[PDB]
Amino acid sequence: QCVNLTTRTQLPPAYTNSFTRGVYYPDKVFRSSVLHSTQDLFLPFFSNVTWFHAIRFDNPVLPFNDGVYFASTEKSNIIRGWIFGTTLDSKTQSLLIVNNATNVVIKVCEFQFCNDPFLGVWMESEFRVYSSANNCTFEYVSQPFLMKNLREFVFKNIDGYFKIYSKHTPINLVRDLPQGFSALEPLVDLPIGINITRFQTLLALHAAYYVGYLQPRTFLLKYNENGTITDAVDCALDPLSETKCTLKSFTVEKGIYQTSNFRVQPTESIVRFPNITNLCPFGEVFN
Amino acid sequence: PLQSYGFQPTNGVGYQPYRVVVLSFELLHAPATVCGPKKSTNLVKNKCVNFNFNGLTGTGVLTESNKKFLPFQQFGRDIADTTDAVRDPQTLEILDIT
Amino acid sequence: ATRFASVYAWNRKRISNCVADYSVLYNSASFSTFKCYGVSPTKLNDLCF
Amino acid sequence: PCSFGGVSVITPGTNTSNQVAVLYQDVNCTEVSNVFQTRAGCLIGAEHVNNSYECDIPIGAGICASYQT
Ligand SMILES: *[C@@H]1O[C@H](CO)[C@@H](O[C@@H]2O[C@H](CO)[C@@H](O[C@@H]3O[C@H](CO)[C@@H](O)[C@H](O)[C@@H]3O)[C@H](O)[C@H]2NC(C)=O)[C@H](O)[C@H]1NC(C)=O
Ligand SMILES: *[C@@H]1O[C@H](CO)[C@@H](O[C@@H]2O[C@H](CO)[C@@H](O)[C@H](O)[C@H]2NC(C)=O)[C@H](O)[C@H]1NC(C)=O
Ligand SMILES: *[C@@H]1O[C@H](CO)[C@@H](O)[C@H](O)[C@H]1NC(C)=O
Ligand SMILES: *[C@@H]1O[C@H](CO)[C@@H](O)[C@H](O)[C@H]1NC(C)=O
Ligand SMILES: *[C@@H]1O[C@H](CO)[C@@H](O)[C@H](O)[C@H]1NC(C)=O
Ligand SMILES: *[C@@H]1O[C@H](CO)[C@@H](O)[C@H](O)[C@H]1NC(C)=O
Ligand SMILES: *[C@@H]1O[C@H](CO)[C@@H](O)[C@H](O)[C@H]1NC(C)=O
Repeated sequence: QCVNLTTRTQLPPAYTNSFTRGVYYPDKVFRSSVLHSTQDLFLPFFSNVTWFHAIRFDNPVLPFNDGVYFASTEKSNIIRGWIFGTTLDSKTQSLLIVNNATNVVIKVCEFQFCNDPFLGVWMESEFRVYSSANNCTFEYVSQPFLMKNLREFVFKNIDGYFKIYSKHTPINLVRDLPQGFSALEPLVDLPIGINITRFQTLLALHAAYYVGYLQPRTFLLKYNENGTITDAVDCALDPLSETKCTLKSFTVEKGIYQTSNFRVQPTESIVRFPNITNLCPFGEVFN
Repeated sequence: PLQSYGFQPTNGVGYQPYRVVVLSFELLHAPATVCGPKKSTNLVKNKCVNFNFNGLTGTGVLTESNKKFLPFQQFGRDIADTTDAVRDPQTLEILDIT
Repeated sequence: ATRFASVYAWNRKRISNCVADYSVLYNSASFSTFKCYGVSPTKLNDLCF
Repeated sequence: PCSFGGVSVITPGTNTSNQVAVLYQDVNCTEVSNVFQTRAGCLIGAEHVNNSYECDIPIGAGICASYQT
């Protein structure tokens, strides 16, 4: 059908705290009883991140930058899917994720997208997202992303690889996050070689979506005997977190510690020189 | 512009149809996705070995570990991030490197 | 394949995200012509494209 | 030279409380409401008292921070 819902809900961004959620396992190394600090894209802790609901439905487009954290909750009629690309105006290839009850399709191709792409719905129909596709690169199929359990995801694009991470956590508040520390695991690594600049949430038509941009920040990641991350500190978030990261510890002893170096930046830049109007006759050597 | 071929059962060999497949191998500054089968050797325990497990290399002696790794963790590292243990990609088992 | 294309409209299969042993193509002795250029024909399975 | 200096954090143990303040060496409180300007530097996230007390966490130049209600 490819009905443009044109609802224009225009909800306030309703930003909430990310708390200590937004962390995923950055690499393949097992660690135990150590505090490995690492710089990568994550949500800053306690940053204010938008929680937009389609619920009349909308599919808004946000900057992808270097990766985006996404999480959502739905009632009865469950929404499973995402659109990523450099434009999403059908001139270039893009990444379409359609996730059903038994498996997931993660595909990169040139899609002739609908004005307000939706999954028609007992399974999702891709024709209502886009009417046609060609110039395909790769269709990947694996397990579904299904489990009150918020489905938390991280979408990254590293060295040409699409990286999708996930976890499931119980929800005390429909419009807010479960509090506690997350550590999402990657499920999918796709060697496509295509850039993402724009991210669109893809909805199924019968719807609350938490979306935050990741930032290149250092986190002190505390690893247990299971190889898991059980806690973390967002470095240079506040002075206590600075002290914890500086000291490579999740605790700090009473005292005073040097963590940084303060510099006053210039307000203005002033150029002074002799006034010469004679374009130099080096050109005359050539002539 | 397009001329049909008279591919007759009575054609001499030079006029018989042949199927042609051309495999073009393109190497770009992009992830390599079409790979050969790769090579392996027998797993040898309790000896000094030159290792390569799916690109993870170094030297040492392997023994069975007493620890478990996450599904995303194919190897482990110690206090100075040097290899602590590796997992065997054809027989996943965690083997400590000495 | 059951059917092949016309030479004026040759088909193209884009191959990605997979593993193949190309020595199979020579070990079989099933082709009348088989020549390799750029890359040696001698079981060059240590390459990835 | 444009104002600059080392930045240090005054902290209780983290299993006691999370109230911290930052001392910016030799700079103004406006360059870095609870801003204590002293000779050692400006301490941000702290108040001050002119009476003498036992030293707990040093600031410098004869001044130490401590925690009081
Ligand atoms: C990769 O594929 C190989 C195929 O060789 C897998 O090895 C096979 O593992 C199965 C399960 O252990 C073996 O079947 C059973 O093995 C036990 C003891 O080894 C034996 O008592 C049973 O009678 C039965 O045969 C099978 O023998 C073994 N094949 C071998 C060793 O040649 C391997 O598990 C796969 N690895 C991964 C990570 O998927
Ligand atoms: C969810 O998506 C997967 C992947 O497309 C579906 O698996 C395909 O099922 C169709 C018919 O349902 C088959 O024609 C394909 O051969 C299957 N593909 C693969 C890779 O197995 C799966 O069936 C979908 N779930 C439901 C409930 O339909
Ligand atoms: C089709 O793909 C080719 C190479 O994959 C590329 O050169 C071309 O720009 C693509 N066209 C479109 C419309 O995406
Ligand atoms: C983590 O490892 C410890 C040490 O063996 C174990 O007791 C605990 O059950 C593990 N936690 C898990 C598997 O969640
Ligand atoms: C003179 O030299 C300058 C710089 O080399 C050049 O831009 C200009 O075209 C020359 N004038 C001529 C060749 O008349
Ligand atoms: C900071 O305080 C010093 C000491 O009085 C003063 O000399 C300087 O002008 C101040 N810097 C400002 C206000 O930027
Ligand atoms: C001492 O400090 C307090 C609070 O900073 C202030 O109200 C008071 O005026 C000061 N007293 C003197 C004598 O400077």
